[PDB]
Amino acid sequence: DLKAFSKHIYNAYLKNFNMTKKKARSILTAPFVIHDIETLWQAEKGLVWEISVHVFYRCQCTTVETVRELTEFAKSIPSFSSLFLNDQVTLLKYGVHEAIFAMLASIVNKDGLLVANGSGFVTREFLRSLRKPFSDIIEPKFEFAVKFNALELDDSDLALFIAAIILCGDRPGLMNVPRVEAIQDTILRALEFHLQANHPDAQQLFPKLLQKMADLRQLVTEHAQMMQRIKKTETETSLHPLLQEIYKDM
Amino acid sequence: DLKAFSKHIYNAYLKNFNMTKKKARSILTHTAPFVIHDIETLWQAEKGLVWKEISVHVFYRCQCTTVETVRELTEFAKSIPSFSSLFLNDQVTLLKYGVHEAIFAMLASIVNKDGLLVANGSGFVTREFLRSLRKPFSDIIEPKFEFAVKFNALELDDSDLALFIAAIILCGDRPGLMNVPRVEAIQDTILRALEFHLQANHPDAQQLFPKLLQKMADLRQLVTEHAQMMQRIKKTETETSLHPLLQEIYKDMY
Ligand SMILES: CCCCCC/C=C\CCCCCCCCCC(=O)O
Ligand SMILES: CCCCCC/C=C\CCCCCCCCCC(=O)O
Ligand SMILES: CCCCCCCO[C@@H]1O[C@H](CO)[C@@H](O)[C@H](O)[C@H]1O
Ligand SMILES: CCCCCCCO[C@@H]1O[C@H](CO)[C@@H](O)[C@H](O)[C@H]1O
Repeated sequence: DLKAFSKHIYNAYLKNFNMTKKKARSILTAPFVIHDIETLWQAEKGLVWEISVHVFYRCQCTTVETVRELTEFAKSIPSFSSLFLNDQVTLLKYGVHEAIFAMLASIVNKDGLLVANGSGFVTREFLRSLRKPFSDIIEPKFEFAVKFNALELDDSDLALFIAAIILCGDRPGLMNVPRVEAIQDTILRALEFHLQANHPDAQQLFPKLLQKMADLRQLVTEHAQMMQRIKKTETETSLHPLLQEIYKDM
Repeated sequence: DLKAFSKHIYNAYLKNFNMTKKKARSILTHTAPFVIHDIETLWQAEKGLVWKEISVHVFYRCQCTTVETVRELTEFAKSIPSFSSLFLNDQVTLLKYGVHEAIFAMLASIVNKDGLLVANGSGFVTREFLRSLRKPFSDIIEPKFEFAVKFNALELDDSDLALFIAAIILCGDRPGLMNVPRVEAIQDTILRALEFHLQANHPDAQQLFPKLLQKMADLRQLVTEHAQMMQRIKKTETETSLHPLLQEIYKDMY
């Protein structure tokens, strides 16, 4: 039952992610605006929670929390938990940033992004104003997001999309390729069915989404090269140890 | 409470491992195990007596047994306090580098100078037969015997072995470990318990605890050497398959 499968994935998503596209979108039409050093200082003063590195550290804190939620979410995808633990780890290593950057779009518009559970809005112009390595780490994610948003997915669509992202059978070093592939196919048949039901007039949505998954893999490939490089060129700036593990040999 | 902690680890071990040293030792001296000592008796054993080229076939039975023990060790680990709260990548590193040390320590439980119990005590495979297989294979098996017979002279029981194996898995110095200080903290808790347990359980055995600490370094070297031999069978013996989980375990090991 593809409808039942769809609904359980969706409820797994609602359970594990507090900020949904529904909540984000309703807010995006009250949050404290962060657009310079001063407003950031204020935001950190209780209102919401060098400049470029500090923003980078805030970014790391948010993505590592999203990795945690994705790890708990994956446990609810049928058959994920029955994979050997080393296969679960490989799947998370390689999929968690593709999922993060897909879900980023839910909290973005052309002008900036919601932070701290909707309490703040950080403007894209401020992020463009940061020093060179950091500024162009962030901008490509905005570019992907505004385009992604034009597909007009909802949270029920996104739940299946992220599930399908995590269960990629072609991740480097996967042990049981055929089992992962089989579970992914189940999610995708569900996703195709759900898009028919949810988006009846949206011709071509499902191949569009499959192409978005390849786009995300290249977004993340390019992201990793940039993070890998900051690790060398930017001697003073720290990387969270879990992120260090994720980018290690990626 | 070092005594409560010990009991909980003991029970996690009873739960996850069917063959205990207790059960093994009473078998090694209900009906006797079928003796496997040549091609013919192995064939009979697999004809439902015990299970339901000779050197490679034995090697494949070895793989099947150790991968089953890996599975039991992974479940066992979940019950060691604080193991499950480690990030999943750290749990995987701990099992990767610890499962075979734990395996070869528990091997001693089912071994005597003459051979080893197989299939839940249904079978006894002689050491002479295993010495008789082709060079690479005979050479992987024999050092485990040498380790086990020495290990058995310490006269540990299942309650001792449970904390020992826990301590093995929570080794803070495994290559590529993320949260080193936290793994070290959990191990120290296990070792304190173990030290307490040996003094209660083996009051006369002074120096047992340092002896055990040295056995863990002995096992690390046993396994380093095992991995080197397994990695080489992969290259030279191209016709003989390696279970995909063991291939993952030995991948980039040393
Ligand atoms: C103050 C900034 C608000 C944080 C917004 C969300 C944070 C990160 C979203 C992804 C941005 C891409 C580059 C930054 C991510 C670096 C850390 C990582 O690689 O996980
Ligand atoms: C037919 C013979 C059955 C023997 C089964 C006993 C199980 C283990 C004792 C031998 C362990 C050492 C052999 C090398 C292990 C190969 C697979 C592995 O490395 O996990
Ligand atoms: C689940 C039982 C424990 C299995 C232990 C096997 C661990 O293998 C390791 O898995 C990692 C991905 O998870 C890879 O990054 C390493 O290259 C690989 O060697
Ligand atoms: C906690 C879920 C997310 C974890 C992502 C971290 C995965 O890192 C990988 O973990 C393996 C050990 O498990 C190592 O072999 C690899 O070298 C490392 O790159």
